[PDB]
Amino acid sequence: DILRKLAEQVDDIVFISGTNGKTTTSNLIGHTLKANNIQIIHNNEGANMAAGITSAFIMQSTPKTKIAVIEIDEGSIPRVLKEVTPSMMVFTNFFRDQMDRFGEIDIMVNNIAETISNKGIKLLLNADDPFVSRLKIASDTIVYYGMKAHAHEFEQSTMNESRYCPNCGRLLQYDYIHYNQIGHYHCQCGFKREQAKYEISSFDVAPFLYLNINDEKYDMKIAGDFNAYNALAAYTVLRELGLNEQTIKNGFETYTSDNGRMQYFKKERKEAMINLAKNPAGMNASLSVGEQLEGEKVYVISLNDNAADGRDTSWIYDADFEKLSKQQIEAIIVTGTRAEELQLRLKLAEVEVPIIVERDIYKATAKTMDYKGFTVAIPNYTSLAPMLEQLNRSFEG
Amino acid sequence: MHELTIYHFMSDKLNLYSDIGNIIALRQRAKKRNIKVNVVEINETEGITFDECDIFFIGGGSDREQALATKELSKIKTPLKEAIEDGMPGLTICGGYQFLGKKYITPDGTELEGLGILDFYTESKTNRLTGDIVIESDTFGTIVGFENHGGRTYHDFGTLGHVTFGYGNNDEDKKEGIHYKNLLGTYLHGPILPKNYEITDYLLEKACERKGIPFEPKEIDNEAEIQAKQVLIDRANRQKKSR
Ligand SMILES: [Cl-]
Ligand SMILES: [Zn+2]
Repeated sequence: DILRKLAEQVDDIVFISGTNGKTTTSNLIGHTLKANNIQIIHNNEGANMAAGITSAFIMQSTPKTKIAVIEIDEGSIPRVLKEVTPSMMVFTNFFRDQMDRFGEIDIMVNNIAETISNKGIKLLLNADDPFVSRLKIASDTIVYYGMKAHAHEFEQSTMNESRYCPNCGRLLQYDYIHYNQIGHYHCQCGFKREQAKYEISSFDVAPFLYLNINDEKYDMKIAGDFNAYNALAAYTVLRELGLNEQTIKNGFETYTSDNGRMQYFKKERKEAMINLAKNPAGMNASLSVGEQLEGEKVYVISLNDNAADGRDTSWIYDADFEKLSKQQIEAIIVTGTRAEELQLRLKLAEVEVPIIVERDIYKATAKTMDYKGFTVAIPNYTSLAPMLEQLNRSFEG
Repeated sequence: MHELTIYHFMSDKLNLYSDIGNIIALRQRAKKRNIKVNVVEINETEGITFDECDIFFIGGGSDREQALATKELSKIKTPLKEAIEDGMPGLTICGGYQFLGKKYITPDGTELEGLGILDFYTESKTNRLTGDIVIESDTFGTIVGFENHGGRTYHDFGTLGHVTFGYGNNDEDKKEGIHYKNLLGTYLHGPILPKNYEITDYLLEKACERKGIPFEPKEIDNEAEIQAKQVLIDRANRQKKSR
């Protein structure tokens, strides 16, 4: 009612929507703006609907906030736009659930288009998603971002179904497919994979994202093949906000997650990272992150046997601990209620490095700050909470 | 160089209880004694003899996989029995240990025929015997591990030892596993060989005496194994004082 008056005080409002990648993109945009000492209004993952976004503007509105960066559930777009009009809007992707009523995506995309029709909103659309580029009919200022062909080989064929053209209903011809419906499409009705304004030429994850966006290198501190599109969507928003290529490069190279999944830490020249592992598959993945890191490493491996973890620690002998002999390691710190199981596992793995047993998770995690190497923290589930708290305590710059 | 050959039976999908740690533990303890271990995975039980075999290992799997392994192992049920009666060392885990008797009774009463190498049966219930288990043995010293099985095995053979904490073969006997000549069976997880080095050295030492190769040196460093045993022993006594 009288609440929209807060939205008129801010000059630029950015909406982030889509089925996957809303939080990562929204955090990347907000973190880069906050790193540039720009006062912004920002919401969280647990408040991207009507009532959550409304509360966000009230608690954070100051005379200094000039940019509003908020993520929004695509189902809440018609209700929110009845009271808020943003300057630009970015869409990541749209994915049908395996068990989703036939055409659920098509109806939803049409419901969003009729709401955002006209209104002079700058639409930042993913050129590789055909159902996202369908929104080009709802505005006149369209900015396309995408990924060049053969830029990266994704783990694909998760869904190999046939998608229809959102403009005429015919089968979409694909010149190149990244994964699922994301790719380079061209229909002779005119609807095609449009030319991208900001395009990723190549990238890799070893062990973090290293992006090549318009002939510029970006050494980020987040992982995941699918986060490359989420970072580019953030790059598109920040470029349209006036930030040059160097300002975005500063904020992107320092952002990281905060849930213990490939989370990065740094204090002066001390580098550390934490990644959960609770099964043989996750353990082999966390150990393979160390081989891709430069210089010597120092490990902290935690193994609890609580109810949430299970009382059977047999799975640690199915993981490949023998691969640690191929890495330069100062010492390995084992912790948890079953720390001696890890020490015996490493002894049988013939890992001939100094092993230190400290059953307390807090004292063992803080013990890595005494070493100059890259700390690799590998806890199981119930060990994640105490280990992550200690790392946040040991890294305060 | 001295060599000992281990026959790993049904390596292909009978690997629930890790089972590679038992192979790793056997190879490491023998390596400390300058003994190279050659593991021969066997899935085709047709025409295979026991001449070049020094130790055999039979893991455990699901009730469906145990019946499939029992049918394949039945193709050499007699030459395997003569090897065991001759003193062939061997370690069997859970299903491989249960399916050495006559039958295995599921909670619904379905009887699955076993190999019949020894005269005993197993009766399963819904409530499982689960928890840490500590065993005091004369031959294998203190055996420590973790048990989780619904099948109750009833046999009047030599066991692995007396159970000070836990249950063992059933609720009442307070005895765990079987020890018939040089054949061993158990329900313990972890696996059992990593911590319990005295079981590993038993299987290696017996094979060396049969072949005629030295088992030297007999006493090696066991601190990491002992420190792992003490954690569950201290925890077992801490809970024992509440009961
Ligand atoms: Cl309301
Ligand atoms: Zn078309």
